[PDB]
Amino acid sequence: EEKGWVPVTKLGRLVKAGKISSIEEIFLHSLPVKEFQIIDQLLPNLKDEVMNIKPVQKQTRAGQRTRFKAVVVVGDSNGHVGLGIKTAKEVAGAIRAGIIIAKLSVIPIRRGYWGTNLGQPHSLATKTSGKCGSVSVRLIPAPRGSGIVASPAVKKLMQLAGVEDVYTSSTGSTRTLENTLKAAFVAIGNTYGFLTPNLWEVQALTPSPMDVYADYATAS
Amino acid sequence: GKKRKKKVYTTPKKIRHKHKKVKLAVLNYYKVDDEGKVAKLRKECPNCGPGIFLANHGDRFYCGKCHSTFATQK
Amino acid sequence: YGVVRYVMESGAKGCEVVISGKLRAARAKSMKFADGFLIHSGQPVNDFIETATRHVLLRQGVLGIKVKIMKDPSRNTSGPKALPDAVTIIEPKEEEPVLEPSVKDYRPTE
Amino acid sequence: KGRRGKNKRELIYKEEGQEYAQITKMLGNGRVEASCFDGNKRMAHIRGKLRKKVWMGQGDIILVSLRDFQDDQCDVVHKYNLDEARTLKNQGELPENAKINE
RNA sequence: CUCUAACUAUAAAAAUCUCUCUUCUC
RNA sequence: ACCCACUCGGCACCUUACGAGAAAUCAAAGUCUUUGGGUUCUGGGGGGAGUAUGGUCGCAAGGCUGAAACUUAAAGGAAUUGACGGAAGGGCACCACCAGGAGUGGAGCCUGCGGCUUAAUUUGACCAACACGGGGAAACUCACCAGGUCCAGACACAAUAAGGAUUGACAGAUUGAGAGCUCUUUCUUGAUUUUGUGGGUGGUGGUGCAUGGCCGUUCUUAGUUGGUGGAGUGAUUUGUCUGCUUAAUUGCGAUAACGAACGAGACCUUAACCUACUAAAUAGGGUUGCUGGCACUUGCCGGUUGACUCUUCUUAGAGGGACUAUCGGUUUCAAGCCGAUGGAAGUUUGAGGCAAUAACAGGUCUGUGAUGCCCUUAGACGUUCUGGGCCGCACGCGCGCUACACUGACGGAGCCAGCGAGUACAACCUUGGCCGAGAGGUCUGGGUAAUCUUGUGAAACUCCGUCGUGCUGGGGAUAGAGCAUUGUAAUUAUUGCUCUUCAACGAGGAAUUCCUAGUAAGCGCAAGUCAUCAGCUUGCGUUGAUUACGUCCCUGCCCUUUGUACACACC
RNA sequence: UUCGGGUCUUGUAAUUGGAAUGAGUACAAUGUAAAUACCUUAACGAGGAACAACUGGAGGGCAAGUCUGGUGCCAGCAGCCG
Ligand SMILES: [Mg+2]
Ligand SMILES: [Mg+2]
Ligand SMILES: [Mg+2]
Ligand SMILES: [Mg+2]
Ligand SMILES: [Mg+2]
Ligand SMILES: [Mg+2]
Ligand SMILES: [Mg+2]
Ligand SMILES: [Mg+2]
Ligand SMILES: [Mg+2]
Ligand SMILES: [Mg+2]
Ligand SMILES: [Mg+2]
Ligand SMILES: [Mg+2]
Ligand SMILES: [Mg+2]
Ligand SMILES: [Mg+2]
Ligand SMILES: [Mg+2]
Ligand SMILES: [Mg+2]
Ligand SMILES: [Mg+2]
Ligand SMILES: [Mg+2]
Ligand SMILES: [Mg+2]
Ligand SMILES: [Mg+2]
Ligand SMILES: [Mg+2]
Ligand SMILES: [Mg+2]
Ligand SMILES: [Mg+2]
Ligand SMILES: [Mg+2]
Ligand SMILES: [Mg+2]
Ligand SMILES: [Mg+2]
Ligand SMILES: [Mg+2]
Ligand SMILES: [Mg+2]
Ligand SMILES: [Mg+2]
Ligand SMILES: [Mg+2]
Ligand SMILES: [Mg+2]
Ligand SMILES: [Mg+2]
Ligand SMILES: [Mg+2]
Ligand SMILES: [Mg+2]
Ligand SMILES: [Mg+2]
Ligand SMILES: [Mg+2]
Ligand SMILES: [Mg+2]
Ligand SMILES: [Mg+2]
Ligand SMILES: [Mg+2]
Ligand SMILES: [Mg+2]
Ligand SMILES: [Mg+2]
Ligand SMILES: [Mg+2]
Ligand SMILES: [Mg+2]
Ligand SMILES: [Mg+2]
Ligand SMILES: [Mg+2]
Ligand SMILES: [Mg+2]
Ligand SMILES: [Zn+2]
Repeated sequence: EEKGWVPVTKLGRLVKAGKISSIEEIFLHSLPVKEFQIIDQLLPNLKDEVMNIKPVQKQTRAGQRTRFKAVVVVGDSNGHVGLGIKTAKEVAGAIRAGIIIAKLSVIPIRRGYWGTNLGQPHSLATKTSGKCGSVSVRLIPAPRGSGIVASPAVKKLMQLAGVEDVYTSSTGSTRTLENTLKAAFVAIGNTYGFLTPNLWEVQALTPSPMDVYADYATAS
Repeated sequence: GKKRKKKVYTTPKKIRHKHKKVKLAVLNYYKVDDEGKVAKLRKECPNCGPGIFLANHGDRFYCGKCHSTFATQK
Repeated sequence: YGVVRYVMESGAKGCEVVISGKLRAARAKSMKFADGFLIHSGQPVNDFIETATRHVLLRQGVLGIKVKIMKDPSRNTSGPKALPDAVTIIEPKEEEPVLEPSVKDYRPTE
Repeated sequence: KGRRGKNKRELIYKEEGQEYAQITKMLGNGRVEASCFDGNKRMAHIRGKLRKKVWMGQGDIILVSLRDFQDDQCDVVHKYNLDEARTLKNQGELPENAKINE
């Protein structure tokens, strides 16, 4: 691969110069991401799988315009997930664009403990929920070694998350696959979005690494 | 854009005019004079050359090497 | 796509390949695979765009392939060197205007 | 609407369980009733490949196949368009008690 | 940084419609 | 009574989502998976059906209560894009109309369909089929029909078989045949064959609803599309727009849009303008020779491969020239639109050629040795030969032709073009001199081409005469005879010419076509087809107009808004 | 320098051997009231180990065929979509 890449998007300049060791500070400081090789460079271990491609059809005066909407999911199996939804004319182009979208939308997870912790927390910290369309998805912490009790789609999403045991409870028209995946995704993104006790104390409000390295960005 | 009817024939048959497998026409052609001279039979072709025997039909001896050339009365 | 990628690699500024026939099925189909850009109308269509058509014999029948290649006008010998509407403004050389009075003298020459 | 469509034939004789019949009236739902030339009024169903491809109407000699288990009903197969019907009357395979002309 | 003015004037009748519905995988 | 700042209560409203919802939307339809304020009453797919029955109130109408058997994979909700709308808005088009012009539809002819008939009248198209398949078929073309030949069945194997696989055959019978097709006979021929099995060819056989290619149409309009970006859960949307402007999604602009691509334009061919250039016996002109006629003044008109010279005219290269130029109006003064002048040209200068995305079950296997599949492959759907038809006739329909006459017909006389094309392995264009009334033939010519046909001396038209309102000298079909010409072959008349016959026809109902300047219309000519054949067709030029220079009323088209139970989309 | 040793392994062969053994028989004994049967065990009892595994299904739902031939909106299949 010839990954030439003039830096765009100062974040990109910093990562290319190597000032960003990994995504944690990005996610810490809520940095905007618009390009994918940032995820490629920082996380060299993204696995991906095209969940489903749907023929999406529009009606025009001359026959019907057909496109393909791919719903693809990328992850590391170690606590990072992204979901790409993308339509395009050719199937392969759709899949590649969806891959890029998913890498753009990588979101972290809070792998918690079902109780009486041990090494390497397996389950989710707290019950979370996510709504997309009629799909309301419940994620519940699960005892170690109970597996991923979930529908195949969200089960695969969980597997890409790296979580080992979670309970799921869906309601609505989960037949709609993109809605289901998107709901489960927003829910798993909500895993941080829940002030747990053990996280009480005020933090130090670290300077933005993207700020203090301004002089390496904005190529002269 | 059409279906064809079978070619029904009001004609009994016409078969290949089979050539006749002649058994030893040369004994018919020649005549041996007792371990010596040998004569030929019924003519020799002057239009074609020596050795080509002619045809016996009636009131005319006929060619067939150069068929149309020689058919003369004798 | 290998063909079109090769065409782009070769430096032409636009490629198109069209395949019609029984693509894996019975009902006729015709898919187009294009990249860059191609001009369709106007005499430059003959001036630059090469075109070829071939019939391919597959077990189910015949597949029509059409190839269109839009040659780069810059490297087009024996013809116009650019598109009809390609306007090339030229950068004017700059000079410093401070030399107002500047009386000058050369030696007289025969 | 011929562009949506699939886009001098000969007669066919009845063969061991089928008969020429004359439609007496056209019944609804796609059915029909025809007199078979046996002194009987049978109930014919307009078969597929036939429904809205080639039409038929009253007073038209038409081929119908019987169903071996229930003689009281039958299904119509092949239509005859008013000129080989005269030929059918000529060849005498079916009784000529029913002449149809306008 | 001072405001609230124009306006027109038509209709008659037109009912129905036989098929054939067919994939998106790199 | 008002003004202000209030506050309590009421109908409500606007903005927004940071909450909800599936959304439309809601300040409650929020405080609901992070699921619990208190409470009543309703529903569990749609139909059956608020129907059956029993109660109950009512005079009656009927109300409340209230099923089931059974029948189905949907019904339904909201929104999206299209289509559609006898919905709205703003723009367009002589394949729409207006003003009109020319007509077609009436007549006879021709030609193509249908129908009928036939052995065959071979076939495919039903705005975008019908003078189309270049389809102007006498043999062929060939597809159909009556018939006769032949195998153009490679190759593999087996089988016969060299005491011959076999082929060919005069003459006769027989055949339309002078076909050894078949036969009588006899001959000739020699391993290329023959007959069985595969196998392969061939096919204007079928299947354009298997297909490629091809063009036609949707669609002569101006419309398409992706990349990040925003909106939506999404179908998608914005960019592609409120306005004005243009022929144009053409620009001015305004703008959750930004920059880009196709289409339009730009571009190419042609038409025009170049006393500027380059030149020219395959184009012209001047002077000047040598000659003809006349006037005689040295003037004209002519001829002339003489000499010199020239290039305006004719050619074709380089180029030049216009871009709305200049000015006056109008225009949020911008996009442009209008008017005058200059000009050759001021409609995109006129006419064109290419011409986007998507699509059609549009046509074409009958153009192809483009082609899948299927069919046939020896008395054949192969191929060939003879003859018939494709052109038949109770009828209807579409292109066109000649006419209905006086702006005419017929005689004379005048005498002007522009696109072409043209003989080779064969035979074209044909000048001229002959003859014939004519078609024509004849002998010599020139021309493989600005050279010759050719200045294609064309028609309408122009001038002078005859005819005279008469179905008449209009009209020329239908009809006999003759002379020729192409053709192996003209009968079922190829075509031309000569004479005679002279029919139908009185400006053509409802309808309907085409068209805005060198235009319509009239008028021919050249080329395709061609041996011979046009009424067709492409192109060309000539004589050359009436009437608009506008509008959505009919028929459609663009886009926007809106409504929909439509999506095979108002058939 | 192409190699090719298969150098190390895996599979695939109507090639090819010798092992091992039960289902079945069956001496017996045990087992039982008597017995069957089991649990043991003599001797028998595998080559195609014919000592033979069926039942449904291969468009989706849903794992598996765009293989062959047949029928040709018929027969039929299909819980639904078809
Ligand atoms: Mg363009
Ligand atoms: Mg069709
Ligand atoms: Mg039926
Ligand atoms: Mg009716
Ligand atoms: Mg119900
Ligand atoms: Mg009801
Ligand atoms: Mg009651
Ligand atoms: Mg609705
Ligand atoms: Mg009019
Ligand atoms: Mg006329
Ligand atoms: Mg007429
Ligand atoms: Mg016919
Ligand atoms: Mg049209
Ligand atoms: Mg002819
Ligand atoms: Mg003929
Ligand atoms: Mg013939
Ligand atoms: Mg024959
Ligand atoms: Mg052919
Ligand atoms: Mg088609
Ligand atoms: Mg986007
Ligand atoms: Mg849009
Ligand atoms: Mg253009
Ligand atoms: Mg000049
Ligand atoms: Mg001005
Ligand atoms: Mg033009
Ligand atoms: Mg177009
Ligand atoms: Mg074929
Ligand atoms: Mg043939
Ligand atoms: Mg004809
Ligand atoms: Mg008529
Ligand atoms: Mg026509
Ligand atoms: Mg006259
Ligand atoms: Mg005259
Ligand atoms: Mg001329
Ligand atoms: Mg003349
Ligand atoms: Mg007269
Ligand atoms: Mg005339
Ligand atoms: Mg023609
Ligand atoms: Mg106008
Ligand atoms: Mg019209
Ligand atoms: Mg529908
Ligand atoms: Mg209707
Ligand atoms: Mg067994
Ligand atoms: Mg089965
Ligand atoms: Mg089985
Ligand atoms: Mg499967
Ligand atoms: Zn001889």
